[PDB]
Amino acid sequence: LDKSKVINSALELLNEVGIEGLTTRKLAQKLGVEQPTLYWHVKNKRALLDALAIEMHDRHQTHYLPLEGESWQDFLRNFAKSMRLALLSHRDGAKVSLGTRWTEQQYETAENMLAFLTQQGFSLENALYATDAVRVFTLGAVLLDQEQQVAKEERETPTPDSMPPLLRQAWELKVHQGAEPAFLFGLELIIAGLEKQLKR
Amino acid sequence: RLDKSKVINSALELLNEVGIEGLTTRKLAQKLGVEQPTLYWHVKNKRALLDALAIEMHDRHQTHYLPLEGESWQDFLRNFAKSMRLALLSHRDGAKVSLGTRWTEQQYETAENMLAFLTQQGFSLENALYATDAVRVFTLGAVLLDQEQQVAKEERETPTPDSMPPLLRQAWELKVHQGAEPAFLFGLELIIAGLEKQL
Repeated sequence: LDKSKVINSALELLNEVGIEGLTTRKLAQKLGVEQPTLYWHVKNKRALLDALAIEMHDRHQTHYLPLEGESWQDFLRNFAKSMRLALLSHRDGAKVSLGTRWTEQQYETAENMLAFLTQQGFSLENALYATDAVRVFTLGAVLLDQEQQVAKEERETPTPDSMPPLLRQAWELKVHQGAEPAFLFGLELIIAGLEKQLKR
Repeated sequence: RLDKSKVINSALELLNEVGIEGLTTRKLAQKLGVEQPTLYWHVKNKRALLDALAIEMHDRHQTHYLPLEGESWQDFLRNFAKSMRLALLSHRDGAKVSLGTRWTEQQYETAENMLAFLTQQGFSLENALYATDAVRVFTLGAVLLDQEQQVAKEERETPTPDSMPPLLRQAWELKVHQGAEPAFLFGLELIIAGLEKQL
């Protein structure tokens, strides 16, 4: 039993039962091993969630650092876009990420992210709030997305015809578009707000 | 007899006691001293209860869906965001409850006037829709994040601040001492500012 086997098995389990269903007990049972053997790999549900989130961001290369020559705008754009995929990678992927924080091992990454932004002329405070603005919007979009998927299968489906015109057009927009353009537009609002902030 | 009014008040109280994961129509029946069939009429299942809960929450905290006479659209969206946030914070797991809702038919008039108001300011319907959704998901995400992080720190060892590098240390300091509101108001302002440019 190696860590990577635990995590891969845990991710399949997350798909099977979702975040609320997930327990070390079930992961032990899935792995075909005893409780105490698993414990050294993951001591409790929280550690299990932490490791799952590390794996998802790692596997889908969430873009925490700028590439050479990348503007700060493109950087934030790619942080959001890649984080979005990573969270979408798995059932309740956003809920699993929601509670994480930088590990010690990622402190250098975390510091480079802030240094990069402060080198553009942002104060530290603004660089933080910029980072969180994008994280929060991205977590929120996908939490909204993943929850509505589930809520849809649990209530009457609404009639287009009962809806007033502007509401009905907005319903239509979303089926014409899917979720991607709404997310891109929100993301641009933040960048453009950030651009004004950076002038001041 | 059981009126819908008591069902939802009891439900709001139960939500505070056991949170969203412990909420079931069964426990709600039990708390009311009624059988599951008697409750069925008011609330068919868990989803309908969550939906009835979110409407009530946003109603009693007077979430700002409609403009005050003369209010700019910037202020409208600011009051929408802030008031929404108020309602989510006023109830245990309020944002989780709110997360999976949509407009009901009773709210269609509100919902339509909201879009009508934004289009009269010169936003296309498309932009009006995305504007509101942007504000809504940013708000939901800000509260859900902040809640989850406090729960999480309880379930984890506590990191030594001094083991953090400088800039990250300062970011942590700002967060612990300022609370959650400044990040929220800052992100809200980036969105308004982005929306100004679009128009």
